[PDB]
Amino acid sequence: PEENVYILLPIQAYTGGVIDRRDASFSNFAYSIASKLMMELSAATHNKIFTDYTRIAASALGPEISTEGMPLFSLIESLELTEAETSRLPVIQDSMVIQKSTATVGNAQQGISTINIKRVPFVGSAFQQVIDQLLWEYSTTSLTTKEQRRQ
Amino acid sequence: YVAVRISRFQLEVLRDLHDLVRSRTYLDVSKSPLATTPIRVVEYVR
Amino acid sequence: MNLEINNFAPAISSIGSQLCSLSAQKLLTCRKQYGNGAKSFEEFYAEIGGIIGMMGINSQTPSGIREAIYRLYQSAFLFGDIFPESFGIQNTQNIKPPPGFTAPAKKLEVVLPQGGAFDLIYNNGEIRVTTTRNVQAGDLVCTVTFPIQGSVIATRNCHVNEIGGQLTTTRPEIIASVPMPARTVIVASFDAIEIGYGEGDDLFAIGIAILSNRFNGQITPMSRHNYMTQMFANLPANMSERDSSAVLHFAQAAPVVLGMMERLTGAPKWVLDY
Amino acid sequence: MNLEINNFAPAISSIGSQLCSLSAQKLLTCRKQYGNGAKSFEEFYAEIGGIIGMMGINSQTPSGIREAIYRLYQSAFLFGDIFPESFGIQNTQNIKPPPGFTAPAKKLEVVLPQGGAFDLIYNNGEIRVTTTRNVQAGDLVCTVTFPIQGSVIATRNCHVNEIGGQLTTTRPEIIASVPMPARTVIVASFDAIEIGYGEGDDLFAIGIAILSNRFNGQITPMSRHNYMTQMFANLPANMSERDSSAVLHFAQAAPVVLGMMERLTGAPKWVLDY
Amino acid sequence: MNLEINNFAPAISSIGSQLCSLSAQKLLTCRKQYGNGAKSFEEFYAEIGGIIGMMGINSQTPSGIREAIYRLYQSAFLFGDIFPESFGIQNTQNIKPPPGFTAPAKKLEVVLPQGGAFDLIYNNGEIRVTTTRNVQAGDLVCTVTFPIQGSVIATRNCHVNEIGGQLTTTRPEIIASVPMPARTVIVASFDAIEIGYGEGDDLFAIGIAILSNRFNGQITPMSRHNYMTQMFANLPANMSERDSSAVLHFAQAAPVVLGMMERLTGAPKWVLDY
Amino acid sequence: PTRYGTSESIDKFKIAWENVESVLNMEGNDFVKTIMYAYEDNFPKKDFYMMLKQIASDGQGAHPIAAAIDQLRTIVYREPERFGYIDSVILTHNPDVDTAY
Repeated sequence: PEENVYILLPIQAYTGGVIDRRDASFSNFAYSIASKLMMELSAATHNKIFTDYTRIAASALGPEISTEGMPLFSLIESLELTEAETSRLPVIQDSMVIQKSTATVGNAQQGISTINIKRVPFVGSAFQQVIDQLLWEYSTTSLTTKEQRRQ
Repeated sequence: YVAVRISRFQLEVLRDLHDLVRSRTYLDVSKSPLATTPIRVVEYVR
Repeated sequence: MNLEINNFAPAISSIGSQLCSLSAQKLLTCRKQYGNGAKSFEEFYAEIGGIIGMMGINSQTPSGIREAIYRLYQSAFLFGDIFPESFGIQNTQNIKPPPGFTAPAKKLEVVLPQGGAFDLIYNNGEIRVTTTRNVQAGDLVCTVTFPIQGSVIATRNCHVNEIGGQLTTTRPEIIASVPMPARTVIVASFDAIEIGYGEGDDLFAIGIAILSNRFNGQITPMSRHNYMTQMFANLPANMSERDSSAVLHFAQAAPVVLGMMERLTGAPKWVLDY
Repeated sequence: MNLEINNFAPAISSIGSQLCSLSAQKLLTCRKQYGNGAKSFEEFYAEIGGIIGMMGINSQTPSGIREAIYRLYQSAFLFGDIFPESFGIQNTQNIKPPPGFTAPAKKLEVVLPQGGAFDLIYNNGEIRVTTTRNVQAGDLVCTVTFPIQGSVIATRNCHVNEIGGQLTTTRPEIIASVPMPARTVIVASFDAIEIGYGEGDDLFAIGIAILSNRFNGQITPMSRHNYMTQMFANLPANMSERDSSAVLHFAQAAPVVLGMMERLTGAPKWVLDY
Repeated sequence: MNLEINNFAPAISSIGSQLCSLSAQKLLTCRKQYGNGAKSFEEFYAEIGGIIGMMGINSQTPSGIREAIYRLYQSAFLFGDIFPESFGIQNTQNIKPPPGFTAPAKKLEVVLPQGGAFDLIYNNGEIRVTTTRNVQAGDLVCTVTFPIQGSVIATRNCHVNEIGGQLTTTRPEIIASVPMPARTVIVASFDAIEIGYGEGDDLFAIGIAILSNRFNGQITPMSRHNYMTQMFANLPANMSERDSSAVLHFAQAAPVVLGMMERLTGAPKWVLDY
Repeated sequence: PTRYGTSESIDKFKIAWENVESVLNMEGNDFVKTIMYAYEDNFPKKDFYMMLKQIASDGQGAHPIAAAIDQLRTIVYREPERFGYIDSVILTHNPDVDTAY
């Protein structure tokens, strides 16, 4: 709407919910949406783990840079940026560096294991990050290395 | 004549371009690869 | 310290408490999945544990939530913006009650009457005065200025209004019960709770240091008890107990979370279970 | 406060404690889904907060849960005449150990031996008696009647059975160690834990009033310490220490949850973690 | 209690604390889904409450995790010297900070000067000494050997280094402020926290006996305060304050987990939320 | 139990059972369900409903299945606009437009 104000709209992502006036249970309406969501998350993560991401090849003058999410140039016209923002954009394009570390998967019931992970930055909304966190939690709930399983 | 209106609209105001950047989590297949074959267990009786 | 509490403090305090609770939940969530390895826990936390988004607060680094805490605290209590940045679209018409106080009342604050007939000393949970001159039964000797609630034990040579072992009023007054000349001593002990919280005192010690380093004029380092007593004494008189509770909860939770971000340990229950 | 405990109290108390823990868990799960809607927190809780499906509960409202709590409390502690067939109390085969006690022993109860040889006064955690006449060593001066457990500190002119600083017996007795003249004092401080829990005292004060209003003739408002001492003194002697703990847990948890459902604040750990 | 602690203690202690936390979480999870039935709770826990898997330990029985605790405890606190020192210093793997200490300081440990001018008696969080002779103002009368952090209250005829009511140094020293004659008294009360965790003291008492029955020549039953003081005094001279915290957390968490596996009650927060 | 009649409550329970079995479970003959369905008419309606309520009440508590449901139900509650619903709506002659938006 103005110079430094950027607004993200809440577009509908998951459709669910059955309305029955005879029973007035909000808890029942939430369960119907949640159950449909649980099946969709389970379908996406079945027999699959998230390993593939877009990137920029590590050249001689730069490190690994992520290009995941909305292209930065789409924003040029979607936000109608002035020259200051357009100048700023290449700076924030180069700060999107992929991080590497180790994490712990599983819980007290399934078990505990350490694996190698990556943290790839991307451009998007905040609900996107919540959904991705849920998907990662669903996919890695039962992960075991060959050493641990053999032992 | 009568108007049907809502309350409590939720929207996100970012105030900066660097706030559009978030993070995900991936698997590092370079050092934690995916197994292609289950371990084969051969058992005998005692 | 000196500070100016604005009329909108009960509403800003709710946003501050929600921010603090979300930060604590994220801290424990990241603490659960740290895989011991080459990277230190500070590096692991600084990369994932600061990404929290709520109305008017869109940080992605612990520096961001530290800045947000600074802004909300400055606005709510110190000489600061009477009107917060995104207060308009917050829609804080209805507020969530804060958890009840759990701080033990070891040192309790009292003030003698103008007569000057008493010499008062402090103990771990009790007060005792010595009569400088003759005193008649049935007169005021003490009164508490810092509200307190709980049981009463070990009452000697004085009377406290209580039924079933529980104090009737939140501000008891001690009254002599027997004609007691020639330098008598009266003792009043309490198993009671005072405004404040008991856990996370280590975090408070460094949080207050940080936010007295930033606001070096208005705030000085001190103990939790003195800080809470001054904060309560600076509250406006025309205020209910429902809003003062939120104000005090935020006033103590901000230093606790600020010091919590420094030492990457757990969180108190009264902060996390908001 | 007059009341009788029927012989099926542990079975009643297991169901009561399970109900209280479920209500507390639902309460906490609700406080984290409020916001982003036009509905007071009280109305939000009164909608989805009370939905627990257990045998004997015939409503999905906090009023139904409080009615069930009333019924269970009446049967076990006030009248051994009515037995509740609605709940699955007939078909219980085993009970679960309740959480360990956490209430600090500040005012500890002792009974002086006959003969008026000593004067008893109470301190924050210590009992000091004075010898009105000459008494030889080797005879008891005080015995505790309200069980405590913990370490002993600052013992003077007395002997208490301990190994490595930890008290051996659950009901320690204080005896003289060296013969002493009259007018001297002997002290005994304890870092002990008494029966019952400590947290939730604010929710206890407003729940005991509610259930004293409902049960006008049997229960009166009173402090937690006196209530727990009387409830323990009314227990039958032929009872294993596992059953009495289960009885006392519900005895203290019912008022706490009753006051919890009024002031929609957090929950104590011993109620949740059952 | 005689024991020697090597320089690999933090690495062993991190694994031990993680194992204790996992076992506590497993116990609570199995406790919240226990349906009363023919099978008792002890049998129910033994079947699917000891099966916890992680790096190194691979046992599916409570005896297995008991033996894992035994192995870790012996390797950390009773084995003489694991490796040459440089092997440990060059370790790169990092650990996680333990929760902050919450044990109240009641019997604070202090030592008198070589002169013998004063006599020391203890109370609850209070040290009071009397002068046998006349001594000049401005000299040390008592120093604290057990580290302590927190506020200071009720100081008479003595001065301590504090700003805003909060102690500045971890080992405060008490000095005279005004010239005094013989047979006077100087007092110093503290609202502070010492090394250790206050909750779960009942489990410690029965776990220390369990792990003393095995290491009979090295470990004997004693109070928690004495145990923690001896463990702190037996730490190696050269160690950072970060590593000693982990060592002490494991040293106290092993007995409480051993006793919690016996009495199937809840686990304390400082063990559970590691 | 209070919301409907005994037969209607039994039918609602059967619908819920079928939905649960279809949403998560894979196909297989439910032994208990078949036993209860085949011999439904040997009991009065009140006792049949009491048995069904007992079955539903055997599993009550804070358990991993419940927490998994809560983790999603707390996201459905906090983001109504994403899932396509509104908590309530208001009707009036003269709306008071909010200046904030």
